[PDB]
Amino acid sequence: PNRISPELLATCGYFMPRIFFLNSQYAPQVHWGDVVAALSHFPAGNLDLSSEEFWYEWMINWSKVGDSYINIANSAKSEVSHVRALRSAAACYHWAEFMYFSDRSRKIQLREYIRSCFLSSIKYSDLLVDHQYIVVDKFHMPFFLIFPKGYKEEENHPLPCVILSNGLDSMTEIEILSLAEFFLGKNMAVAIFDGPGQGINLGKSPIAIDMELYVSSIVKLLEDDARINSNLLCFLGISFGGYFALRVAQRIGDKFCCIVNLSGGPEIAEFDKLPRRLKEDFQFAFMQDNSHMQSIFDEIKLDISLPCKTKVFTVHGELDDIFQIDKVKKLDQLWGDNHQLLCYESEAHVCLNKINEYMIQVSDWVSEQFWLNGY
Amino acid sequence: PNRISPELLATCGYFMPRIFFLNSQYAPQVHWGDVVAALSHFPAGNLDLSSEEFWYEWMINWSKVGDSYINIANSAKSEVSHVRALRSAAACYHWAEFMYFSDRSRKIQLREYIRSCFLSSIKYSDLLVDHQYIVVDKFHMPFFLIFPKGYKEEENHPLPCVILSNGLDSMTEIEILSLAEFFLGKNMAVAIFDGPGQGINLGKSPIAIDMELYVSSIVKLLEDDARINSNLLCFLGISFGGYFALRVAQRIGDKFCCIVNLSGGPEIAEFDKLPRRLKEDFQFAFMQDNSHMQSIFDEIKLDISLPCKTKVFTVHGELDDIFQIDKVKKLDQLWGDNHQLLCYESEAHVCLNKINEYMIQVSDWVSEQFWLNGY
Repeated sequence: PNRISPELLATCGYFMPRIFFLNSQYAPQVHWGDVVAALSHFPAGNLDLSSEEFWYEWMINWSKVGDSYINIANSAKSEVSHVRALRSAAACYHWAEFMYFSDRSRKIQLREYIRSCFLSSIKYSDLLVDHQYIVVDKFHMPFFLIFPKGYKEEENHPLPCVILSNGLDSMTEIEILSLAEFFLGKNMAVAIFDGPGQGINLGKSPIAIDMELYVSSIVKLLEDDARINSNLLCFLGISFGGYFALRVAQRIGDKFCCIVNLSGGPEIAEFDKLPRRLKEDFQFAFMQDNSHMQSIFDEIKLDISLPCKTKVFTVHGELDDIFQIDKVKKLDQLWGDNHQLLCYESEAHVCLNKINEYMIQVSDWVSEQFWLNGY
Repeated sequence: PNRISPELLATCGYFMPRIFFLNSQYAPQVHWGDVVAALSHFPAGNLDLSSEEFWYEWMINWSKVGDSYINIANSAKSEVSHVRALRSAAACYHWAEFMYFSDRSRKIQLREYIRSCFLSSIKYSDLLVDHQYIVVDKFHMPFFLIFPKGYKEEENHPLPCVILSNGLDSMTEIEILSLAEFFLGKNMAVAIFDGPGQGINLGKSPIAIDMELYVSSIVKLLEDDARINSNLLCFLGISFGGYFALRVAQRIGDKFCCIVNLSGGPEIAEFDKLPRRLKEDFQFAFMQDNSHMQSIFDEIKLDISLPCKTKVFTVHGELDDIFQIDKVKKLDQLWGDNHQLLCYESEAHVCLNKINEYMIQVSDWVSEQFWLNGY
């Protein structure tokens, strides 16, 4: 009788709300049965979330479930069945790779699988997806402008647009598309992208600390696009993307009606004491070894005395062990009326037990900021 | 740090794939965080799935999460936020009630909450819902005819239609609407209904063993409806609804191109030895005490020598402890070429670890049967 062991389900408690994430219409999402398929035959005596051996077995077991869905997709008798299977495969391949850093080529291969599933699927979607490369100096940035259900240029005024950034270990068409659906559902356009070291670029180029440079290039594209009202822009970042949201607020905040920070902070906890696989996660994203990472963290740290140039909404957990709440509250106090803090008392990083609730509130808050700017 | 205890998550292993069910667009569905909200403060030393005390605490704790979503719904700043919250509340209230039988009025109240959320929400849906009462003698049967996304009479030929039946403890707009989306996605109409002792009628009227009488009245409505091709009908039943699917196959199978039996069987295991809360579940549905139930089970038992009058697809688990696999395999052998059996080796009742996979296969099989009948 196939089931997950209690020792394993307990061990993975922190990641279960991440793996299930948001109930979505378009974004790939696992079923409970996919988690059972992955973990039912997971080797015993292997329960250390900080161990390389754990995440190797995680990667190969989730890869098997992804493979099974590709086989279903290849044998599917309808386009609707084909796309459902491709979406399930993409979700499985994402959870295979997201905390696996030991084989750079294998991790990149798994993200290529996901992007292939996404690009293949767009054809069958009822949403208009405008996909292109934005050239930022010599960097060719993958970019997706997505319009709401049943959108037509001719029967619409220029739309508000939300730009959403990846965190360190998110995939654009998984977590970020999931968040983006809350804005698509409110008849807003969304802009999702792969900056350096983000999405398909993770393990190819180092993550850019100054991601606001790349966001500036997106803003210029949206200004030029007749379908988008560039006076009704929002920037949302999740996890390390929330750190980028705070940078955007300081540097190019005047371009935005409002900015959403989902559990980003102005500085990261001490690198050497980071729990789980976070050291290897940060190392992989920055393409740097252990010995260089604290120096990067010191460089990352924001000057919070530099003001944010727009309205900011931060969602943060009291028990966040990456972006410590004391630093976020200091920023909230100093940034004053322009910064609103929703703090969940017993929530860890990204408050994922509350994500349905807070994304309802966040999406209505963004709508309200556009309305305040005369939409 | 709010989380579910390992002892509880292990105990509930059987029900976790039921509670998460299918990733749906319209059907209410819980998030992982909803399960945490319900079970994080669940009283310790209370881990008996057969105990009345367990399901009381389950009901009050899930009721709290439902209440929280109604509060979000009442304060929602948009219609899209309002409907998302109503859907989340409905899912929570369903898991509060589905295995709770000790207060008839409270259980009926919770199903009224769900139906109120559903009827309130239809207004905001992009699907055409034709809701009415079908009069069967003196019984007024709640009935929902739902058309595919962007359906218009004038640009469509008469559609195929799938009639879906509840199991003993399902709710029409939760599990059955979830299944129905697989057929709506293939541009088929779906017919979902509350027969005696089903959906909103559970605890009001006893469940009708001869549910095919009520299905006959649906078939007549679909024959009369210009929008439906009554020569392209399917009947699907899940759990005890699958038992009804086998009855429909024997009595009025000629009305159907094909019938789907999701883990129904021709007879039930011995009543006195039923595990978990199944005795109280069957007692509540039939509105009968313990002493009368085995007699009803003896009456329920099908004459498998009576042939099925159409093509039948059964999905069954080898380890099903309600509809034993030996009885299903005997039926498969006797019904011969007209019956196909998909048997999952290590699956319990309804094979819920496989439901995404098998509903892809089932939906394509139904499409194929309509095609064979010249669609």
